[PDB]
Amino acid sequence: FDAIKIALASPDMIRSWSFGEVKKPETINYRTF
Amino acid sequence: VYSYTEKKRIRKDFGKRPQVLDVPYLLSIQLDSFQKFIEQDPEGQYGLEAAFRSVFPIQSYSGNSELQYVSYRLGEPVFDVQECQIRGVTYSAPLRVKLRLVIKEQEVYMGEIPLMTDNGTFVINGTERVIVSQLHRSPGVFFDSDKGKTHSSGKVLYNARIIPYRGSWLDFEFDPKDNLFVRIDRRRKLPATIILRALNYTTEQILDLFFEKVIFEIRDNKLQMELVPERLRGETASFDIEANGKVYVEKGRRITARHIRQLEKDDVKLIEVPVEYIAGKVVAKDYIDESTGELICAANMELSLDLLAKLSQSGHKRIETLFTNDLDHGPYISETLRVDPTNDRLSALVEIYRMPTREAAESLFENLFFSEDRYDLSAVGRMKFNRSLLREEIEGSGILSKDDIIDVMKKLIDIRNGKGEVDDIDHLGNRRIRSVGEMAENQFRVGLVRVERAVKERLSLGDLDTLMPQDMINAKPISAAVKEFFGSSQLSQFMDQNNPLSEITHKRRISALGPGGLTRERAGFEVRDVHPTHYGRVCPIETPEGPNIGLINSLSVYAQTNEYGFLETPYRKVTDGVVTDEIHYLSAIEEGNYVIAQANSNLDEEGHFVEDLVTCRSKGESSLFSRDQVDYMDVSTQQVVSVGASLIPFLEHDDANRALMGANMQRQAVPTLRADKPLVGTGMERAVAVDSGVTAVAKRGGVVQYVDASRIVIKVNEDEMYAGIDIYNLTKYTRSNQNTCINQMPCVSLGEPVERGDVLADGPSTDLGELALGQNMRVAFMPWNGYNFEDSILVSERVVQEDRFTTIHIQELACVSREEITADIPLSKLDESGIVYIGAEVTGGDILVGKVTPKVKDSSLRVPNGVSGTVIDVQVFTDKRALEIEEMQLKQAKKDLSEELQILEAQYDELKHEFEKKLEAKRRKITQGDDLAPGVLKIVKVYLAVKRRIQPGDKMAGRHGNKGVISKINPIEDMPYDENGTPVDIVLNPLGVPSRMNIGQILETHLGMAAKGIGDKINAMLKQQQEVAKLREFIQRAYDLGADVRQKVDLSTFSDEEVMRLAENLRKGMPIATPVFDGAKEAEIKELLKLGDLPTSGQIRLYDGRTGEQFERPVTVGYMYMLKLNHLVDDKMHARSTGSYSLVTQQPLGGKAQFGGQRFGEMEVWALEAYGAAYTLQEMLTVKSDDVNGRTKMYKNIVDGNHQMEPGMPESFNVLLKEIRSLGINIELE
Amino acid sequence: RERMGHIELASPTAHIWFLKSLPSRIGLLLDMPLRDIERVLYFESYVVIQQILTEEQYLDALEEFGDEFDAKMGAEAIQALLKSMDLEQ
Amino acid sequence: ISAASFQETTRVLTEAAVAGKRDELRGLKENVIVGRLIPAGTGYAYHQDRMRRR
Amino acid sequence: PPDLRPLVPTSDLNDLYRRVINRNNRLKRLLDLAAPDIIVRNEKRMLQEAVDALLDNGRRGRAITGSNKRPLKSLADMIKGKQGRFRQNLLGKRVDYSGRSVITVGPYLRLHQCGLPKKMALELFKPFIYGKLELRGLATTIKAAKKMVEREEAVVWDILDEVIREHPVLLNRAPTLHRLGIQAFEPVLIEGKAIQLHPLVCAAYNADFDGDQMAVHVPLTLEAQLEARALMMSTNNILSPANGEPIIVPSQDVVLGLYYMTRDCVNAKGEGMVLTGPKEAERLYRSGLASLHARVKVRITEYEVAKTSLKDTTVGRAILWMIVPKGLPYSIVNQALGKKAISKMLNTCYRILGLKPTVIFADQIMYTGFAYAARSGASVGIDDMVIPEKKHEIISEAEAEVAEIQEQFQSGLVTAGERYNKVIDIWAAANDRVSKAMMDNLQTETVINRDGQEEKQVSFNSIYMMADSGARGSAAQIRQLAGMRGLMAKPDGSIIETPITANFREGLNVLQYFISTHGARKGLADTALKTANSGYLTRRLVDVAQDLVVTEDDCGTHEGIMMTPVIEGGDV
DNA sequence: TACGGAAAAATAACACGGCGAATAC
DNA sequence: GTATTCGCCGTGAATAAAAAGGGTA
RNA sequence: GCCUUUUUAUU
Ligand SMILES: [Mg+2]
Repeated sequence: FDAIKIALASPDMIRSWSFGEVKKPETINYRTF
Repeated sequence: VYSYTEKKRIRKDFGKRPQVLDVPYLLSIQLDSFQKFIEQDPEGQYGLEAAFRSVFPIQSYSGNSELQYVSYRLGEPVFDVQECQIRGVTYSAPLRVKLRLVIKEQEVYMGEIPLMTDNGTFVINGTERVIVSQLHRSPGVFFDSDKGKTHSSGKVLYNARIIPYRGSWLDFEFDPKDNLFVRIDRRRKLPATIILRALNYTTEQILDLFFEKVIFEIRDNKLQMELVPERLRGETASFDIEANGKVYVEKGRRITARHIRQLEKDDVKLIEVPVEYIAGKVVAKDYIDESTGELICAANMELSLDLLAKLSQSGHKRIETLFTNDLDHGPYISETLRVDPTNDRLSALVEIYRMPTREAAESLFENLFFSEDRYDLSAVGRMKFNRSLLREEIEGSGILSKDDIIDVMKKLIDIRNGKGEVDDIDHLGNRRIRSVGEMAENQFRVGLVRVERAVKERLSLGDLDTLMPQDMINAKPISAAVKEFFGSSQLSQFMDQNNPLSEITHKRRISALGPGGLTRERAGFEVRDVHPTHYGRVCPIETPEGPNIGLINSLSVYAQTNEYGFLETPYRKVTDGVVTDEIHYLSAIEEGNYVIAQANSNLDEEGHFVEDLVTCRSKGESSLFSRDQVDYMDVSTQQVVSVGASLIPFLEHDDANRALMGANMQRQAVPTLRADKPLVGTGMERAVAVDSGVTAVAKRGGVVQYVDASRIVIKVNEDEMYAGIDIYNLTKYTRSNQNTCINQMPCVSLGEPVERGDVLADGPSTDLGELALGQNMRVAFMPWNGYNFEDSILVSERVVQEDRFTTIHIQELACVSREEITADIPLSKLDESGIVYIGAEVTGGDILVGKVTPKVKDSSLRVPNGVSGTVIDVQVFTDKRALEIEEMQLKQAKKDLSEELQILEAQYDELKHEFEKKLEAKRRKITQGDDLAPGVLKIVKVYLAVKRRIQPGDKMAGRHGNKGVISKINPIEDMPYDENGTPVDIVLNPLGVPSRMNIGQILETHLGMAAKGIGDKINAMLKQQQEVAKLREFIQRAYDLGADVRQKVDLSTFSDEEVMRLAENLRKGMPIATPVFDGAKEAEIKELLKLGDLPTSGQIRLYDGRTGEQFERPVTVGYMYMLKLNHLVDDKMHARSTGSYSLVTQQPLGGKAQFGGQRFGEMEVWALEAYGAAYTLQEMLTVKSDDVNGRTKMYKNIVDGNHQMEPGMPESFNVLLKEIRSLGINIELE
Repeated sequence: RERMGHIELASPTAHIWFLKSLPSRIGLLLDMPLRDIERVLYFESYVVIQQILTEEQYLDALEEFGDEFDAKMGAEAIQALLKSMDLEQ
Repeated sequence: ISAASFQETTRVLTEAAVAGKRDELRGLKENVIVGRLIPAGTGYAYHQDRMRRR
Repeated sequence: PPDLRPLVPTSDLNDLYRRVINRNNRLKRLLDLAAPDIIVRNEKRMLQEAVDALLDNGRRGRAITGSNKRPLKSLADMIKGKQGRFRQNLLGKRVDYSGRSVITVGPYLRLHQCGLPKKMALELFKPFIYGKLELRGLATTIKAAKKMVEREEAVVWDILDEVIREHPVLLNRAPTLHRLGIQAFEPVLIEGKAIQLHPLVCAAYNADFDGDQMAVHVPLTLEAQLEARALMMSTNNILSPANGEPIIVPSQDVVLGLYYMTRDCVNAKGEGMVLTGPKEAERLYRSGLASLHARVKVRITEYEVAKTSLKDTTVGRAILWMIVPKGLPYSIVNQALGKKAISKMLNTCYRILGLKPTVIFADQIMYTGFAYAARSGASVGIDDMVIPEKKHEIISEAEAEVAEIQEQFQSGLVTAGERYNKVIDIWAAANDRVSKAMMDNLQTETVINRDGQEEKQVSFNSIYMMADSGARGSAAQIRQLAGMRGLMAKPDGSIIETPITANFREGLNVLQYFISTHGARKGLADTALKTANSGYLTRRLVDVAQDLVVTEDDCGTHEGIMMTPVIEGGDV
């Protein structure tokens, strides 16, 4: 790379970075890891 | 006249002036502050009863049920002191309170407080940690000022701070606009009208209370003003003031002070005044017309020609207004009345609510200052509230009353105009001490109001059918509020207990850090410096320089904590120029008023001063006063020094720049396995060991029957007994807090009688009651072929041979088994149980405790490299290793109780059966389930020790601050050697004395050369086996030198076998005590050098080691006291090539336990790019840490033999790339 | 370590870095200072889709100018106002 | 990148997102954070050949 | 990503992420059941506050705190400040193949060398051992090569000395507020786990051997090892980047060994004898028949070509001529050779002789200045300096001079401000009178009969040898040592009226040591607090000037500034 | 097995420049 | 329109060791 | 396998 461009995050650019959608507030299970 | 433990190693005091008062209890700010906290006193001033009587009785809102309180009781703890230091259980007895349910009593237990041992510390989680005192801001009125260029902008500023014990801070700050603004909790500043209008005060009631009132009278002219005799001081007017045809004040000219006294004899209450002088003033009074009732003028408005014409049609002859002046009465209060938006009472409370209804705004200000639960002032908080305002009494209510706000505003105008002085925060009277029992009173009261809000909600749904007090109060917030303060908090400091000097100085440590005090990194510059009011109370020497200097400072030897909290030191009262035997504790406020003379003054047999003009101080600065004008005198020469600074000899000869560095390193000396006494010390050295709890101090005196290193018994005498004998279990080779050994060796022989104040067994780094922080080596202040470019130390091989500085470090390797104890991995150090046995010589990198996971993979722990040594004991508690301690403590209980009962035998069946049931009572307290962390079944702790051998890299220094490390292990043949043959043990750089005024380390070296030379002659007279009477005359002649020694011992009182055993401790050298400012002079050491075979000169000629030639310049050899520090090279060396990386970012770890990845830092990137090291800086932050795809390709390249670096994408920047991409900011690479 | 995730919020949310900065990026676009641009965000005031009206002025606005203009609160009204204004205009 | 490491990362990153500010890989604090060759050493000769390539 | 906020057997960020998704899921639960307007405006505000607390902390209505009263770390708290990525994880990345231990003197090793420990450098060069084992064929794998290192047999150390024979190793102090904080070295294997940092670069590090524990680093690849030898080596770091004076200055001990040699004494052993050359003075002194300082005539051979003259040169200065290179002149050697004098001696060797005879010359200064300091015997003691007889009369006069000034204030002759400036006037004049009376008792005090008249010559006290040389003591530091320390300052800034009348040799008083700490603890609180300001000034100065790189050879502009030295003072 | 966030906390309360916002003249 | 004070906000060195704490019923 | 606070300590 030769340059780094910084701008505002588009609603389509944020979904382009993410491969999936998270719906659960709990991080992991309480019983097992 | 001397004790039994002092006859073996009697030490000569070199003090010219005798100490008329002995040293008090060093832990008086810790024990006696906490001793009043435990017992149930009837008064509620000091102790836990102040916390109970303030909360109780708990009365619910319309619940018609009250919770009455009568008494509280502390039972015995479930474990002793020795069990909590290895297990992890908090040393805390159950605290039970009797609570009465009235419109039914039970001694209900709510929470546990950590009890204080004889050492003065607490055991929370198996470690010895003690809360420390606080040099915070005292509750009361504080007048501050910031002159110069700090927030001045060309004008002086005066801010008045009223701070409580707890609640909301109240501040009254000025401005460059000259308007008093009130500040609450450092928020947006409000005008000073609405803070006075909230006290049910009208507009006219503010001006007459803060200003003077002048009377006016209407006549045939326009208006007349009554002259006030207290208003002409500093009054410049362009017109002339006349009175009945007599001209007193000239028009357009500044009058002198002659017209003030001339006007006082002819007081006239009426003069003539023009109409333009009154128009510049304010009226400050509302008036109501009699015809229609309309307001003529508003409140606080300036007069004019039209407003003065309305006074004739109104009909009032008397006009009540003020007088403006620039030096007498500041008009800044009247100018604030045009700044505030509102002037009503109800509309001012809603501004405090914004600081918006009417009921919530009224109840907020009543709960801010007028209520006793939120705002509170104790007897010390009202003492400073009354002393700063010059009130009559000192006792008062905790709330801010209606008359207390107007009294601080009168004093604010006095310090503005110059009538009153401004206070300072560095004054010791302005620094209250939140001690051990004072902070435990408040933090238990934090839990007492967390359960007060719990019962205010539970009593609403209660049926009140004679409810039990157990389910009313809950045990969770009362116990956790004490454990959060005594555990993870700013005041619960990690007490370092490698040597007993650090055990005592941590008790006498005054740390301003905390929730009530200011922190270290954000402190101002003025609080770090020492004020001249630190004389006798707080030492200026013991401050841990670095990030926190000035906030943490040690308390002095004779300083005591008052019941209020202010610091006092005892002074000798001088009556008619004669000092008396009694003492008087005076605080820092009474120090400035009294004329207290200095201790360093020659006194006669009666008590008079030999000089007409003696040195003295009044406000702390140096001055000169007579012997009759002084009021008090310092009781001893150890006033301004602490217990850590007093052990440094010749502190008058030592620099204050280096003694600040000297006593900080003295609080971290490691205990040597052989304790050699200081050859040059202080009389305080005998007092640190007898006051420390880690050194075994006998409670009852008498002869001994069985002296062992495990335990010592003492046959109690007929007068000391009340029966039986006492036992003292000595802690042998236990783990301290800093991974350092603690062992208690005995010092008395068999059949040796001791008194109550004597020592039966010296602690770690102690011998025969004298604190031995290090060892006296033959220090030669000379360079030797290098190795002394700086203040580092060149040491002998003799020091390595005879173990003169090798210490023991006992490290803890805990094993969390969430996980079987069996060591079935998919050795010789195990006893077929998975646990290492006692005494195995382990090596760094083997298995220690086997712990496999149920799946079978091995995920157990191992010993790190560099700490290879033997194991002291493996404490297994909650399977074959667990029952070994359970039978060892059973045999220890069968050795403690069987020895107790067999003494009183030489009826009998009842006295034998009562110890059998006490054995099973001690058995039940051991085999029971220990309280551990939830989730595990048992935890095993390995007390792994390692003999830290002296080597190049160990930090060693004296008590004066000769900071350095060991250069190399220089052999005994290479060191310089005197004419008698003995080589030096330490070769030291003599180039510190040009840098700092460190001649006191040479006064110790010259006195150590004299003390060893006398001890060499005693060793010479013992090898030749001379007479006992001729040996007595040499010791009697040796203890008689000096001008006027305060001991004046007599060897004729010592027995023939007593003086023969005296020379055994005198064989290694002569113990010599010298005070810090009443020390030996330059002529007294040269006179002491005339006694020995060595000459009078401090430097003597000697040959070189590797050369064999005599020096043309003689060097100063001697037995200077040196001590090994805690910073050792075995623990402060960490090397990592590859290891485990961090999980947040792909980077190495910190600490030697985490394999030791060295952090570069932002300061070292700029030093690397300064030379132009582009290929090295690109390696230093990518190949080492960031390039995960690169550091494995590099690790396959170095083992191949090719030193080639590839350019890669750093993943540490990809850590940064995801952090910005996790926000709403787009960032990409091109 | 490289793959990320996203959440679909029921209401739009204003960015706190662009809000509390000096100067405010949201405040300079809507030509408002810091004090009133946070009152509509934390649901104390309302803006139209400009002028700032409080909660007690919203009950009279629907019966007087309710058919001419529509007002909302929160960052949904901020996003609708930034969708209404143009960069070149 | 060089301005966000000094101070005001909550402010100067908002100043650069609303304004573009695509830096041309010049500066020493930037090349340290992005992790490549420094243009103030022998990497200046690498940067001299990099301008010859571009 | 989940590796960016990893769970551990509970973090400070994943619990903050639970505050946002709980608010995000509750707003999805309000849309399907047609929630009223009152409850959806409060739920959207706490949803907006959850994102306001996630992306930032400290800029909101109230900063969110944890359960243990600490402020919770947001996404902004882990990107800014010292705990952010920019300072802790992008500028402060931890470094593998790099250790840290205390530093030592190490006088036997050369300037380009230092001392690395045996078990420490084996743990730092652990893949370098594995590379040489697979090259020769002792262990041609990676598993059994780890067993050969951890067994510590005899064949591991012979492999190790080949790797560290000429490998550059970066010695690095943990505070580097200077360019010379990172210097490379070519270490040798020693015992003891401490590094032997060179004494000639000890003044360049600005860090004495006071037990300071500091880092160490190595370059792995060959393009980074040449950066350490050509730029970061201690051999070509003679001159400081700040000034024209060299940063390699003899500070305490090697200059003390040079100062005892370069001295002149009458009635010495072997006074007034001829010597064939400078090398014969080593024969003259090691046999012990002649002293180190004796007025003799030695033959020397000076270069720029060789000239020879018989000038007045003592025995100790004749040891220096075998140490200096050929082209170094004699006129810089003939003085007393103090620390301020030999700063130009190292500078003139860099100027006309070159760097190649400078490294051998600087190492042989350190070899001669250390070995002859053992033969010197320059020490500190109560018999070395002496309280002058004029000091007890000056203090008795100054205590009698403040008696009549105090009596004039009681009668009303002077004011409060005129009296306060007069006491400091008569004490600083007494402090300067006792400074010169103590100086002559250290300059021309001890005399020896040189077979005739008693002549006045320079005293051989070891305190004055450390004072005239300027090595570790200045003119004011020995003033505080043997004489009174003078006027001490108050914590606010004013001066104590009555200064310390006594001195450190016979000890101070209780109040005299207490007012001595009013400038000593104040100056140490000044030292420990300005390093937090100068450390912040170090970051503020580099971060604005890091963009400025030299890029052109010649531009062609004649614009510039006018240069004028300091003229406003009295002396230049 | 649930919600994570609010109001009270009988909270903790610094200092030297700086940038923008809300007033007096 | 022009300052002007102030609320809040940027910063307050660097580096090694130990301790608890890691949500509350 | 860690991380963050707090305390002690070092330069
Ligand atoms: Mg140092």
